[PDB]
Amino acid sequence: MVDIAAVDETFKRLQSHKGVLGIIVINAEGIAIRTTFDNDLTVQYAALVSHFTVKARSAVRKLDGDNDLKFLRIRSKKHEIMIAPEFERSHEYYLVVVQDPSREA
Amino acid sequence: SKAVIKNADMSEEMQADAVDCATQALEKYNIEKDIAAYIKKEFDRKHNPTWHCIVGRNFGSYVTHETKHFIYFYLGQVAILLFKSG
Amino acid sequence: MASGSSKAVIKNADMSEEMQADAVDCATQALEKYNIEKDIAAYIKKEFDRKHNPTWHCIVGRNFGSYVTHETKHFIYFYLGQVAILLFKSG
Amino acid sequence: VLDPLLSLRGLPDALELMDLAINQNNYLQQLLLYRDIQPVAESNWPEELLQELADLGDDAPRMEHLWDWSCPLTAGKNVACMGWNKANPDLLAVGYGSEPRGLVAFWSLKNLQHPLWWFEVKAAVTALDFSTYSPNLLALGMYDGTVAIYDIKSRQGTPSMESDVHSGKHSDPVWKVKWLDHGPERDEPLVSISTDGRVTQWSIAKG
Amino acid sequence: EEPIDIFQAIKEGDYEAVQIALDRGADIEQTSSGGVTPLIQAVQCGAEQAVEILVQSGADVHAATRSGDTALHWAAYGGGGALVQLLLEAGANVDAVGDLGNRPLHVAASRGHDQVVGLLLTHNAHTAFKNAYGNTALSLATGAKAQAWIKRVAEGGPGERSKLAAELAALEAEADAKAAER
Amino acid sequence: AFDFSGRDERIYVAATEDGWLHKCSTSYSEQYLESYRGHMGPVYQVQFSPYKKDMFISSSGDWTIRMWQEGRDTPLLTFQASTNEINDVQWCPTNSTVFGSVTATGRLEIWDFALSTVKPVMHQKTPAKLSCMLFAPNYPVVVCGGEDGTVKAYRLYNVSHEYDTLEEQLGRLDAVIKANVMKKETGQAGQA
Amino acid sequence: MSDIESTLTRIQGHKGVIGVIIVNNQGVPLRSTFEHDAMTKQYADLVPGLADLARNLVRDLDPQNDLEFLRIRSHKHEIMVAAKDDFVLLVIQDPNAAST
Amino acid sequence: RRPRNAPGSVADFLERVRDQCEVALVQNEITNIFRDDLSSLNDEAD
Repeated sequence: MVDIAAVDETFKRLQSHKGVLGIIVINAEGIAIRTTFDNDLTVQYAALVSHFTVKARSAVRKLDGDNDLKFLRIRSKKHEIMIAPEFERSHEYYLVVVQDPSREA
Repeated sequence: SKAVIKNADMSEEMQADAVDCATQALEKYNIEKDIAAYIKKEFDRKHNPTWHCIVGRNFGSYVTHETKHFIYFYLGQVAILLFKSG
Repeated sequence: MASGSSKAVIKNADMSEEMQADAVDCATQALEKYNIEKDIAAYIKKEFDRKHNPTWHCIVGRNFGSYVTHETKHFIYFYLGQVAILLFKSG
Repeated sequence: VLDPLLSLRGLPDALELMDLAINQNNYLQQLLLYRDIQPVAESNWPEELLQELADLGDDAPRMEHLWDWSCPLTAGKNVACMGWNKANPDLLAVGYGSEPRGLVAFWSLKNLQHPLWWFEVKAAVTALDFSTYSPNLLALGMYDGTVAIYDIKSRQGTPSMESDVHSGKHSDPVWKVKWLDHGPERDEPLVSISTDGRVTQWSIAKG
Repeated sequence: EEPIDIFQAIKEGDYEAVQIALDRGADIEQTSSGGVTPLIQAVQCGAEQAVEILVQSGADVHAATRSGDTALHWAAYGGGGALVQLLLEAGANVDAVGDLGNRPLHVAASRGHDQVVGLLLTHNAHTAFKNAYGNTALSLATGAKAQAWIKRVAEGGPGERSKLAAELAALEAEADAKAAER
Repeated sequence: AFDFSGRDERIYVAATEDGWLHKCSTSYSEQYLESYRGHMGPVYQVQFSPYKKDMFISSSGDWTIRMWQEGRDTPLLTFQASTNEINDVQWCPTNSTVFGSVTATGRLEIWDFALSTVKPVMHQKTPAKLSCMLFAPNYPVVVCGGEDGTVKAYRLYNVSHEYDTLEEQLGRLDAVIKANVMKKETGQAGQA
Repeated sequence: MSDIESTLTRIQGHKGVIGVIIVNNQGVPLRSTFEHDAMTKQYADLVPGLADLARNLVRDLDPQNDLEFLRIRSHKHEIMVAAKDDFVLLVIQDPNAAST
Repeated sequence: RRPRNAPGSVADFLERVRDQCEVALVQNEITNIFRDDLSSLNDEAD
């Protein structure tokens, strides 16, 4: 089957929600797979999010070796970024959803 | 984060040493200034000072380095630059 | 393109004042003639080697960190706007 | 000894934001189920009518208890009145009172255990209403017959202004008050009713 | 002769092979492992010619996958105004309930496809409907101009829809004139 | 209590302790425009229905909710499903056939008179008595408060007609009114 | 002070709150609800670094934008971070307590 | 286009995290509305 259809449906359902600025899927290397932003902004998000989630995973593992990161989200004054991490032995992926919290429907 | 060697006037063993030291610095620190300080002090301890290290993601530099004493690589998306001079 | 002169926001200056001002002028002309950090650094280090007893080393960029052992009276780090310029003589 | 908490100017705001965090994490399941996200005469009621309601099945109009706004401060105080903010559909100003002292508490979905703000009035509240054009303005008719206006922006328990006997205070409890939505280009007066037999309009601009 | 795979012909753009398969008797409602009908597959691949070929041969315009997403929903994803119009005059439900109550107007707003949003609004897509996640088409629209279209639909109804159809026709005529000039 | 009519902000209906209601004009301070009688207890609450503004609902301490229309001194309808004082009644903003009410014994009763004019279609009882009640302006949520000091919220199901239009709401309301109101006035029109 | 203490008691009394720490800007925990100081020190030494990195990330995305509130959800415990100019409010809570 | 259930299944990862992402998105409206409680009130103030 075509995995593109499922990926597209998930991306559109995520982008539907209020104020969602965009969506990115990032590999273990800090490189985006699919993005709805421009190339430069997508690259900067990929780098920053990958580094931050690596440090956060290290801190969480130090705090509790039997506990692992499941979700992250940072709210700024104007935008909020939600990071969904997945650390499987075969692949490490991050889902970045950038949204405007204060947007009015 | 695999080390992405951009430029290397080095040997293989002490390239691996540079990669390991940079990894340790990144693990222990969170500031490019501190990471460069750790890298430079460790390489002064190990490999006949004086070395110089620059860590960061936005810089363009032109330096003169001693032969077999220069590396410029990427760990993830962070650029780390080493060169021996003086 | 913001013709107003960006003040030299000096952060560290271990050199003599006259050739610190010379370095500021060199950085200004280098940024005027080149828009690439590698070219700016290359030209800056070239002129500083020509007129200031080589060998120098120049690093220009907006976000990074460094720790070097420079020669006495041969170090600077400053700003022309938001871009950070670092110069140090070593060897 | 000054507690280092006092040196933290934003500490109360941070604590309120964490109250948000905890309450929202606790009632997230309730809100998700609310909005459908998947992660003598009673004995005389006709048995045929009850059977019709039963045969309606899931289509029968039913009820589900969601949550409760309750505070130890509000415990024991009769809920005299409530009112939604006319510009904020999720903020509920509640006047508690049975002269028994009255409390005004501003409840919301972010906190069910304590109001976001609360203040005190000399006796039991009887009527409250929000201004249509100035949602910060809350007009209160209280059990002694006094009509007052409160500005929630100041976050003060002192009324912005009051109605005394000289200004026409009712001698009997005032039970209903209502702002007059008569166009934004003119004043928004108040209308209050009391058991003294008086229905009185109040012009704010003249006190 | 071997049965020509209508799905493969659609994917490769082989409209003549699709027609040959339909003539010999390939099921126009055949479902793949994901329940993808030939019309849905053509819509996903952008094969407009295959889309009208299947429509005239008898493809279900209201056909949906296992999740409930229809060919109109997939055209809304593709953003092709031509595909959306073809399905609309083929008979696709303008407010078809996709996955979790997602209607084509909501979906087109979700990705901000201005042309699809406008075509659905002209075809009487209603902005007052809600998805399973408590969001309106206005809340799903990513572009401010599409948001304005959705709002003015909400307070204008069919007359505003007629004005929107007129302005969409004007924009299409301007684009055609520019293409002819080029 | 009092309620201003939407047809004219200067005209309203005010309830009294003697079981009376008065159509009053702020422009004419001397006399009430109209009089409504039938309550034998204090009419706690009176309010015009948002859908149709000539017809209004009231709740009284005489254990009765009463439906009235302008020009008729007698109530249109009388609802009494218990022997308890009904402190307050609030018309549902989502349906032109639903009103919630609170009793002095602590009962929240949602009535849909399109289905039954005798009993509420939903009822809930609490140990503490209920004093006031409201409907969420944007939500199918009913909030009630009383002696306990706690405001309790309840979601309603199969009560709302949010997607339904004002015109059909008025049509259904008038159909129910014609189906339930006794034909008293039809006997005199045929003798002229 | 009374309102602050009432809010602190309420936060302690909510369902699922594991431990609340208020740390000054130099990394010393001003107050801690944890009965053991070792875990408090570990949190006040690790998490504020993550908060500073988040603030740096936000500033890099937009220099006019600063960090406001941080959420770190793990398999067992969730960490809430509110970093102001002069202090950091850290807290560990069980996000699944709403299901219990 | 790596297929379903294959190693590195982006669709599987997205399906696993979709619910939590949309839950956070849902939380955002409540947070912003009750911040606008006081933020937007100053607009009526001045």
